[PDB]
Amino acid sequence: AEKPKLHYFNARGRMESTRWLLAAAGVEFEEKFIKSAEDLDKLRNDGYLMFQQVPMVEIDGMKLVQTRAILNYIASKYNLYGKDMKERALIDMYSEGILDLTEMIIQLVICPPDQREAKTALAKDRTKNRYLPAFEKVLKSHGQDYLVGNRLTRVDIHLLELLLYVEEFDASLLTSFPLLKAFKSRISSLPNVKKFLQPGSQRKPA
Amino acid sequence: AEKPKLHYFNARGRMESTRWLLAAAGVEFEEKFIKSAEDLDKLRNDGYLMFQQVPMVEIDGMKLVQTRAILNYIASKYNLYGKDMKERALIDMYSEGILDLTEMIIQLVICPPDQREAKTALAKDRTKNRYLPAFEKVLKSHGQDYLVGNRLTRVDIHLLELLLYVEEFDASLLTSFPLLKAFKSRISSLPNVKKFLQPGSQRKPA
Ligand SMILES: [Cl-]
Repeated sequence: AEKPKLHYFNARGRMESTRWLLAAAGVEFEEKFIKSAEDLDKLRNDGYLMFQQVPMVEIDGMKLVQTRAILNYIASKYNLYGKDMKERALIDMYSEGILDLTEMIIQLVICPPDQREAKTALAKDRTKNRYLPAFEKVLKSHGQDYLVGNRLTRVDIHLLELLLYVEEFDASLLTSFPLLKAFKSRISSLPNVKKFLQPGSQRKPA
Repeated sequence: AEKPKLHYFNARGRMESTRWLLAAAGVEFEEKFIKSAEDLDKLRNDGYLMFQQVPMVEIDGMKLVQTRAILNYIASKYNLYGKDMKERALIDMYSEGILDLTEMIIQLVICPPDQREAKTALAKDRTKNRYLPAFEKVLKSHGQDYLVGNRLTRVDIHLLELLLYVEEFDASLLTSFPLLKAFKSRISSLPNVKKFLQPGSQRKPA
C-alpha cells in the first residue's frame, strides 16, 4: 500500500508527531492499532520491530522504528526538511528542543501521582523560561511566518503540536508570547492542518 | 576557525559521540571547556545557547545545540550519512537504538546509588536481549563489514562507541555476539579510529 501503515496503540503517545507530519503533508495513512499482547507479539515474532518496540511505520517497503528515524524520512520524502544541510541544522536544532519539552510534558502522566506535582512545576518553568522564549525570539528576530527558510517545514508542525499541548497543560503559559499566539493561529489555518484539527480526523485525544 | 569548536565540560557526557564522529571523519577540532559557572553564563548571556544548554558546536558560522542536530550536520557534511533518504532511514533507525541504550548506561551514574543496582540489571538485560541481538542480526544477515550500504557511515562509529562502553560496563555482555566482536576489531582498525583510540587523543575518560 502506498498509504503508510502506522502501528501503535490507539492513543497519542509516541506516534502522534508522525500523524501530525503526515497530515500536514497531505498524506493519507492507515492505522493498525495494537489491541492485544498477541498483536505486539506477532509484530515482534514476524521480525517487524528492530528493537521490539513501536511506533513502527510501514512505508516504501521499510519497517521503520524509532520516531526520529520515522520523522526524518517522512520530512525528507515530502520536502518538509528544508533545502540544504545548514537549513536542516536549524530545523533539527529547533525540533530537538521541541521534542525535549514535549517529552517532559508527556512524562507527567506516566510518572507516579506523588511526583507529578514536582515535575509539573519544573515542566511549567522550562516552558515559560527556557523553551517558549527561544521560539518567540526566533519569530521576533526575522518576523517571518515560518520558523526556518520563510516556508513551511516539519518544525512549524512540531511547534504547533507543542503549542496545542501547552494549551492543554496550562493555557496561561502562552499568554506572554504574542508571536507564538499568532504563529499558532497561522499554522492552524493551513488547509491540511485545518482538516487534521477537525473532529473525526485521526488526531488522537489527550 | 575551520576547526569546529566544541563547548562542553571536560568530560565524556553528551559531547563524546560528536568527538567520535569528528575524529572518525579525520576532522581536527578545538575544545573550549566549561570550567566555571561564569563560562556557562557567558555562553548563555552572549546568546550562543538556543536552549541555554551545552553541548554546543561552533561550525560553519552556526552555533549548534542539541546533539542530534550536531551529529546530523557533521554526518551530512563529511559524507557519513549514506547516499539517499532510504539509506538515511536505516542509519537513523540503527543510530536511535544505539543512542537509547547508551542513554540507559550513562544514566546509571547520574542515578542515585540506591537505585543504581536496579537500573543496572535492566540495562544489562536490554543490552543482552534487545539491542546487541538486533545489531548481531544486521551483521549476520548481510555479512558485510559495515552496518549500512557496505561502507563506513556514522552508525558504524556510534556502534563502536557503544561496544566500547558495554565493555567498560560489563565485558561479559559481549561474549555471545561474535560478529559484533569482529565488527569492533574492524572499525577500531580504521586509521582515524586507531588514532582516536591512542592515549593522548581528545577521547575522554570514563
Ligand atoms: Cl534526527
